[PDB]
Amino acid sequence: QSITAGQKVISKHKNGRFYQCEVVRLTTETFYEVNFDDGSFSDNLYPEDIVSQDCLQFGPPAEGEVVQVRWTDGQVYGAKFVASHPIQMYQVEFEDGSQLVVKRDDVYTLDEELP
Repeated sequence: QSITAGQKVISKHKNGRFYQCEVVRLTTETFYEVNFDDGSFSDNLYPEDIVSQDCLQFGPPAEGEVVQVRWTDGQVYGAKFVASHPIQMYQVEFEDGSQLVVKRDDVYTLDEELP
């Protein structure tokens, strides 16, 4: 059930197909959740996407605090900080040398059926 570093596993390569790969490191990804001024919700912002303050250096903003965020479209939107949640993830390396940082549910042991 538990996946550890150095373990050979099976996961989807960037080309979309499953291949054996090796977990080279267990990382911790911190995602920010915010409510945009129009009411829409985002649950996967990175600390760096907050452009109204420097979260990478001083931590997440306070609950409900007003912030500006740089969205995936390169634009800046006003919003309110909701919460922060660190997620344990897996950095995997395939035979060709490419790597990906994936979630637990995207990793499989050699003995289990796919998908």
